[PDB]
Amino acid sequence: AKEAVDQEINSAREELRQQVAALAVTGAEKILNQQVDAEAHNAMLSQLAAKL
Amino acid sequence: AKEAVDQEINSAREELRQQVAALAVTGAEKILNQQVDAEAHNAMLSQLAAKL
Amino acid sequence: SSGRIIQIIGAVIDVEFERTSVPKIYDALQVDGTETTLEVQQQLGDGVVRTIAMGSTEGLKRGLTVTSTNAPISVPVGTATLGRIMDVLGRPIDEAGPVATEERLPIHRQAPSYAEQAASTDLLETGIKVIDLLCPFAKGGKVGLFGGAGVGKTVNMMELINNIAKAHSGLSVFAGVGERTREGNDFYHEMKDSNVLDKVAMVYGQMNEPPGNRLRVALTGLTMAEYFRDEKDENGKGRDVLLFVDNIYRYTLAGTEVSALLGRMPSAVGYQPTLAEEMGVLQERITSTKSGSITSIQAVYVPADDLTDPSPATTFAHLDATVVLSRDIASSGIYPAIDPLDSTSRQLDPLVVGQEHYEIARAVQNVLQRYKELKDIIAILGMDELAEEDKLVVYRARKIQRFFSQPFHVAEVFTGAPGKLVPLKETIRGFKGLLAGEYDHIPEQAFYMVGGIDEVIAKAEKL
Amino acid sequence: SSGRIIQIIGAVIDVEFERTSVPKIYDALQVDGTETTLEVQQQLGDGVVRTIAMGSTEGLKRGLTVTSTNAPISVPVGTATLGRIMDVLGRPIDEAGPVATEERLPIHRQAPSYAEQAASTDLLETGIKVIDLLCPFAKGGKVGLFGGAGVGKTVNMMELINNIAKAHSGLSVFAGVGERTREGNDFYHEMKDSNVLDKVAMVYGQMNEPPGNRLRVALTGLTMAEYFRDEKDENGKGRDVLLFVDNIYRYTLAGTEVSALLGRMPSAVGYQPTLAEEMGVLQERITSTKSGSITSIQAVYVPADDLTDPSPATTFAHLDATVVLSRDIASSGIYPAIDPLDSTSRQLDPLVVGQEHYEIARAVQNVLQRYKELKDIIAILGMDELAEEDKLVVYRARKIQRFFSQPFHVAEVFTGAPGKLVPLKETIRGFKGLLAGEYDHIPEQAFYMVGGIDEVIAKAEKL
Amino acid sequence: PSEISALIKQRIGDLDTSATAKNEGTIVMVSDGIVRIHGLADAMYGEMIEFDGGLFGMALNLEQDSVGAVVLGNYLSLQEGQKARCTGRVLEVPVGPELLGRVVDALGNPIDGKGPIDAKLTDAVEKVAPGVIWRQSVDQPVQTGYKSVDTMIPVGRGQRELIIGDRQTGKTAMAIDAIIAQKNSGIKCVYVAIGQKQSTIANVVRKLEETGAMAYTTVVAAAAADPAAMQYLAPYSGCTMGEYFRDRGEDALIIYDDLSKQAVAYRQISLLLRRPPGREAYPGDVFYLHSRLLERASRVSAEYVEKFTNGAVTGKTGSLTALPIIETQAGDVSAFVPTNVISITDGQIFLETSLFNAGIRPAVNAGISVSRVGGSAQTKIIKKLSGGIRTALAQYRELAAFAQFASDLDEATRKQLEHGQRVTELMKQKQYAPYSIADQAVSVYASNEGYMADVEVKKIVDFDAALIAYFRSEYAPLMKQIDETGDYNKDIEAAIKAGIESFKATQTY
Amino acid sequence: VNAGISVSRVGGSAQTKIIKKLSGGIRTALAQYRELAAFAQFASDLDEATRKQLEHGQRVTELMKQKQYAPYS
Amino acid sequence: TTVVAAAAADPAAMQYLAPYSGCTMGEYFRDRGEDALIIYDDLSKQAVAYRQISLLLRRPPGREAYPGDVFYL
Amino acid sequence: MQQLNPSEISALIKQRIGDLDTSATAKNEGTIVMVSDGIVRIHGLADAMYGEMIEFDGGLFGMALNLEQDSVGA
Amino acid sequence: ELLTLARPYAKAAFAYASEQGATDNWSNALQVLSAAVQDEAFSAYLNRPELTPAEQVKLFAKVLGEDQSQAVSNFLTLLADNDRLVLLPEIAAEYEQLKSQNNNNVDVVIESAFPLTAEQEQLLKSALEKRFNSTVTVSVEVKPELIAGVVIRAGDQVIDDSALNKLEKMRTRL
Ligand SMILES: Nc1ncnc2c1ncn2[C@@H]1O[C@H](COP(=O)(O)OP(=O)(O)OP(=O)(O)O)[C@@H](O)[C@H]1O
Ligand SMILES: Nc1ncnc2c1ncn2[C@@H]1O[C@H](COP(=O)(O)OP(=O)(O)O)[C@@H](O)[C@H]1O
Ligand SMILES: [Mg+2]
Ligand SMILES: [Mg+2]
Repeated sequence: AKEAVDQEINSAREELRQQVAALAVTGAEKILNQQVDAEAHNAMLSQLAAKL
Repeated sequence: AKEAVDQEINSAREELRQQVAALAVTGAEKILNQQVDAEAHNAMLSQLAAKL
Repeated sequence: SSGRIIQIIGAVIDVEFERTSVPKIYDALQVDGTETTLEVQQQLGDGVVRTIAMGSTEGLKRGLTVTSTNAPISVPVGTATLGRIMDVLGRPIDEAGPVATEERLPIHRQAPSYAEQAASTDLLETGIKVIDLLCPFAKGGKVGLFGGAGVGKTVNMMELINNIAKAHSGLSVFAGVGERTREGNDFYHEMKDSNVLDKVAMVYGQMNEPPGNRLRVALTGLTMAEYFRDEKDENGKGRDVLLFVDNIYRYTLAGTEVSALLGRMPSAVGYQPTLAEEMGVLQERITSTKSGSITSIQAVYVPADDLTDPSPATTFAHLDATVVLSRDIASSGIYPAIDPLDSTSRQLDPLVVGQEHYEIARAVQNVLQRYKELKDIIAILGMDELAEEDKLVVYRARKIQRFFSQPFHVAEVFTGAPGKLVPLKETIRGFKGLLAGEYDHIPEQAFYMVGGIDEVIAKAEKL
Repeated sequence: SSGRIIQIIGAVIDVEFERTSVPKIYDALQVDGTETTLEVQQQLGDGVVRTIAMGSTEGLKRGLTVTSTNAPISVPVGTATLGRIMDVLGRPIDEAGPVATEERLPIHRQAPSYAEQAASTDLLETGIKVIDLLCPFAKGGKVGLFGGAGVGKTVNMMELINNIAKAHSGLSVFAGVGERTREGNDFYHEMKDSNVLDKVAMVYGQMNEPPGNRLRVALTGLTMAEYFRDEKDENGKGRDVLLFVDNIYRYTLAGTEVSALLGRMPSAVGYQPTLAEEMGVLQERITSTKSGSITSIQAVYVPADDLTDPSPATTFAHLDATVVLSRDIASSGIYPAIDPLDSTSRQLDPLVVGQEHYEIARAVQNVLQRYKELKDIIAILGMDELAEEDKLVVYRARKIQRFFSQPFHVAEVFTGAPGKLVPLKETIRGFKGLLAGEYDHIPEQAFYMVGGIDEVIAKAEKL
Repeated sequence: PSEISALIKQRIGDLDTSATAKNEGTIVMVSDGIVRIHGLADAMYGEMIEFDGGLFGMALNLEQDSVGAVVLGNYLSLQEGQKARCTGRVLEVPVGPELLGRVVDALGNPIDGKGPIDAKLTDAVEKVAPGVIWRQSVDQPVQTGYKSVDTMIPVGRGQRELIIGDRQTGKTAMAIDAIIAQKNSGIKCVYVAIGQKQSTIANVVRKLEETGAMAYTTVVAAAAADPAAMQYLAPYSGCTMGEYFRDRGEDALIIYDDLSKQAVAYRQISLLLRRPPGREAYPGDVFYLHSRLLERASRVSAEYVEKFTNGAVTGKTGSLTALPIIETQAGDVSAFVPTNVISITDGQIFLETSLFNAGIRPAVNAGISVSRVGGSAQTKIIKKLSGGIRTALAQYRELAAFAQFASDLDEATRKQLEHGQRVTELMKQKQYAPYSIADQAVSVYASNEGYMADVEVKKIVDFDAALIAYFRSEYAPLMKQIDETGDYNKDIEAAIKAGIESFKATQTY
Repeated sequence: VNAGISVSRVGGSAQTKIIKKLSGGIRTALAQYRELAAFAQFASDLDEATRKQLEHGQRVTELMKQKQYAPYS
Repeated sequence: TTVVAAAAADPAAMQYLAPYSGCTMGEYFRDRGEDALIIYDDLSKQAVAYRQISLLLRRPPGREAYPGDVFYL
Repeated sequence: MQQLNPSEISALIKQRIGDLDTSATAKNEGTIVMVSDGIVRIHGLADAMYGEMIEFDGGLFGMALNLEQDSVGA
Repeated sequence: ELLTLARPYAKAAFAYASEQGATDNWSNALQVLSAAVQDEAFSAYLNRPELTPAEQVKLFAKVLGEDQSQAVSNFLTLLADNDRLVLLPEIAAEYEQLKSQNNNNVDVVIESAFPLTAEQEQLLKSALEKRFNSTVTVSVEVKPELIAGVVIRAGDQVIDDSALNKLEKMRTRL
């Protein structure tokens, strides 16, 4: 039964990782955070990079 | 057995963060490679001189 | 780029590269003009590495250019190595052609983590009276056959193969580490005379080869076994894997020979300071994990009949069942020469083998111990100074010592009598009667080289 | 005028000074940043000195400024150090406040010359019946307490201190050289309870400190005892001091650990070359001089109960008496538990102790060592078949063994605070009578746990 | 899914901002887990050094122009030319009542796969034992559950008792039984495994879990494949986790397994650093290695614990008990490491092979096993009763040379043999089944008053087991009275004697 | 020749069939005889089995003796 | 028969190498289908000579001061 | 590559750079370089005789036992 | 090990040169000798077993040409007797370090991701003067491997603001 529930959890985990993939692409603008913000938003210029 | 179920939950929740952080960091590195200019370089090296 | 040789001291070459392209710790190097292969051991700095040679070092100059492969030693694995003889580097030496596989695996690998540690206790009946009664085996556990020089380790191992591997439904791996080439040829032709050659893979770095070969040879042997273990066939389960090693002591001995040449201070007797660690790194990969089970049999040499020597004394902690052979028993004509007072096992407890078997084993050991203690008085004084109980114990103990003898299926070449295979129930029933005193009227010569208890009575009647 | 640390290996520090200003041997160096203190051992040229650390070697960098003191380690002395607990350098560790005195002496000094040796050898009497009879001490001698399992050897030491104090107002010094902290605390609390702490000074290296401490605590205690002795009060005559070293075996190993790193080749069993030199330097300051005297009691540990190795063998050359405790004698109910046959002394000589003392001691020893031989015959046959002679020996030997029992004053529990401190003349009279046979009719249970013969007579008559 | 996002966002925005000057160095020589560095002018002895790959080292040799440092990971990923940095820190491990039931690596990293360890404190691995002023005498008992140990070699709270003997004689079994017997005493346990194959550690953990004794135990595992640095550091990191409880009023018990293997690991480390060897190729300072480890096990007074917690734990006193385990080669206790260890501990428990085979299990050798704490570490009743056992064994041992010649002797020595054999047979005991103090008291009293003198030797064990079961059934209130307190009055003795007489009369084992 | 400690791991494969089938456990017979004679030096009972074994071991021992430069066939 | 002589006065190198020369001399027949028989006399003295050679090279010895690779010899 | 000799000292090497005359300062005078455990190593003393009796500044006396290549144990 | 054995020779050479006021000549001679002994053919011709130390000193005198003197000849003679000629480069490095230290001049290396112009270099030079030295010898080095930022190396002290930020953030992530 635990395998049944966790094989539901993981089947949702693809969607959760897609969620956090959007969230991590949004965090990819913390390469601004490392930066002094000389280019305060350099990532918005082109964000094609495909991540899950 | 219930404790084992809880440990599985915690294990999955801990495991996902590693891939999330790795992909975010790699995307950040791609963004910084995409940015190629010296004005940001010049701006923050001049910042460092007074930072000393 | 490529480096060049600057020293050659026995089996320890060392090469000088550029300051940028030094290889890693266990990379593999190839001498340009010849077929010698080098394995880096240390990294002395200033673009100099210190390696050992996987072949003979005769006729090597200084200044020969050496190229790197940027990868450790890689051996082939899979089903294509079944029924083939292989050397250290995984090159076929049976002249049947190249191996038909493409899989590769480095021979240097970390042990399985503590999380993936599956330990089971499923008894394994080998059909040997003393082994079954005193030190039972467990399917998936490590076994060792300690003993001096010439007391019968190899014969016992070839007996255990006969009783198990022939009836075993599963693969196997035999890895000879510094032993007689004649024994390897005999084993190969014995397997090929039968039809079980398609179930074994053989690796032979033998006793006539440079220390580089004898050092990194067991690693290949169990690199194949690791792949056999961690394998799944679709709609199928993992395959049970046997693993037989011969004189794992030679693995450490070959490390001692190249110790000082690597620039280390000697340890207690003559051994290298890294004896325990370099034995543990090897011994920790042999365990069985959550997927697959590896049953291991290892003969362990004992230098100068000394069980206190650092290497046999270090090996004890890595085994589940320890079978100790004795030279006195062998010289007394009793075969097998297993010492009943030094053989132990984690499987000998009432919750695994049952109450009755445990009680019989403990009673037998107690009788043998009391006889061993009485042996000194009966030498200075006479046998007639003892009480009646002590004389009865002496007679019963001599009968017990005789009754552990047995004709093996593979030892009929030396003696001539056919082999016997005694089930566990017969052993327990015979020893229960012998302890109860029912057989006090049988002369002790009737307990020698016989199977179950019925043969004893038949031989007594014939006399 | 100050140097830098240039090398740290284990506990061996190196300091580099200007060539014009280099400290002498045994100088004291104080690292500027911390409270660590070094002392110089060698001079290596180029203004480099090799030292050892008296305290934490952890947290020390290289290139850390070091200043010198131009004098050896000086410790506080005087009457203000009575009742305190101090480490090697003389810093209080009982948290009672700073030591209120200004007199200081270096801990390294030359031994007394030949000219100023004591003109005679006085006899020191305690009151314990066994010691004062069979193993007499000497005024300003050296006494070892060999052997003994877990038993009241500490009880013996505080009994000795109480006896020396309540009889003579002379002071005392206790220097635990590598002592267990539990036993040291128990000893301190016992001294605090009995109101004897007003007359004891303590020094502690607590077995888990760098070997400099365990090496120099003995010298610190010896310096304190020397100052106590050399003080001449109200007449022009020094006192008589008592010095304890709770484990002299630790002193040798403390130098053995640092010997190898200092650049010295090993010796017979791995000891330092200067084992005898160190032992002589320590043990030659404990002597009776023209003015005052230092007498000492030193517990000695025999490794593996083998007293032929150099560690106790080199001590045996200095001891004037050896009191050997025993497990069995304490088990049988004899509390002081001194072995009568084994414990001996160099002071048992008719010239120094008179003729009746020596003859009584010899007769008692002969009786005891014949009764010890009769043991197997008594056990096998019994007491009935012995001759009429050698039955008297058994009875008198049992009586003598009982009569060595003694009630300890400091106990005060299960005994009744029974301070006895019997004069030597009483014991001589009693044992002469017992050997002669005037008391042969008294039950042996009367001779148990009493002092003089008056008490045993009273106890026998009461029953 | 969003809580992780908030955590990572606030952490990224929190730091990783500034630039800081550091003191670097260059790797030069790499071999066998030892690394040398040119540089690090500010490296401290024992400081923790980081490498470029994320590995962590420890500086041991500070030579004039180089720094030799061990590697706490696997060194096979390091190459010369890489750089090392000094962190100005020391090795620290997490401590608290959250490591109970967990299996941790030598640095406090969970290896059992049950998620992270939430510990609110970290403490240094290298510490110093409290001074002589803060200690207190040892007068509280630690029950092990063995009729022989608890009556003849008692162990107190704060003592350090050694377990020494040949291989495969039951040392680990005794240590595990001691851990199991602490179910109700409420003292936390710590078990440290050094140089053991992981299968044995897993089996021990499973056995502790079956009996429920893992609810209060922490296992530190430095297996045989782990680097020498971990096997050298494991006992200290276990001792720190133990000391967490000592300094806060609670009691603890720590068991170092095979200190011989720690000594071997440290010898390997020292020899590769080119330090001079001594006897048996050991470094000169092995004694100081073991001393500063064993000396931390002690008992501290209420003043010290009150000072340490700033008034939170005023009333009580702490403690920490140790059970180091040594193995000897052919009973050679004159070797280097066993001689060093015997000198430090407050006793020992010798296990003999010849006694083990002969059926006497446990194989405790009473002739040469001592406990310097002695009677003060026993409850009143067992202290009062153990005298008969001790003297019976002493008498039976004095004349053991004639044991086979009982036919040719007088009557007194024959009776002495008859009683000594019976008392020796009494000391046998099974495994994983410890006795409370009441069972030991009843058995020892039944032996003292000669109630075993009329039963044949072969049947003593059954007699004892049946007697203890009979008391457990009939006389529960008396058994609980003895177990709860340990008193010994005329009432208790009369009740015990009446029960024994009724058992002999009406039970027929 | 000490029959107790001496072996030929090739065994009976290294001799002609005559000697192969004639010589059985002769070596083991002498190996047990040595130990039996050493243990029964003082045996005052000497049951018939042990007496037969000791009277045969001496025959076999005295059997194997020959002089320098005396090759058999 | 062929006799290879390395007497007691010969340098330790000659004693070390003599059995190898004998074995090479004997292997001529083995490689060409002809049987041969070689008798090494007192290999213990070869081991002593090799120990002497190794100790003079300052190599650390093992049990009984024999070099590490006396087995591989 | 062997360890430093007692004769390899910065001051002594500076003097040697200066000049090599006077034949090591008249061949009958030394200079202490090392002191440890009752052993003293001297630099110079060309005319030292094995077993000679050496006198120091304080008024003590030594005895040259090791006459090595560049130093003189005593 | 090699650096340890070069302490006394380097210190003595520097002391003599400073007291004689000829540090520059010794620096040039030491660099020339280090380069010569670094050569393979010259070293092979130098370590010939037939040569006495005087022969080696004379060979060094010939290869050095001018700039030689009794001081350098005596130094080489002393080195040759103890067979320490092989470690001349370490002596030269130590001598240069001591000379730089005595002049209160420290060396720095500035590594960036882009080439620098004059004003940035002068600004950084002025900033590093707050270390209170005589001068800084800035040797700029371009690294396309980096992305941005400048790392400065002064002896064993390094100051980093470059892509190492990425690794520092990575460790905190995991
Ligand atoms: N009281 C007992 N009754 C029955 N068996 C016992 C008893 N005590 C110990 N044993 C058995 O002794 C056997 C071997 O001893 P043990 O398992 O304790 O190993 P060990 O002493 O730690 O040695 P090593 O360190 O070499 O592994 C165990 O399998 C255990 O079952
Ligand atoms: N089971 C046995 N019964 C009787 N004799 C045996 C038995 N096993 C071996 N022998 C003999 O004892 C010796 C055993 O040597 P072997 O098993 O080949 O290898 P090892 O050198 O490891 O002992 C051989 O001479 C063999 O003939
Ligand atoms: Mg063999
Ligand atoms: Mg164990």
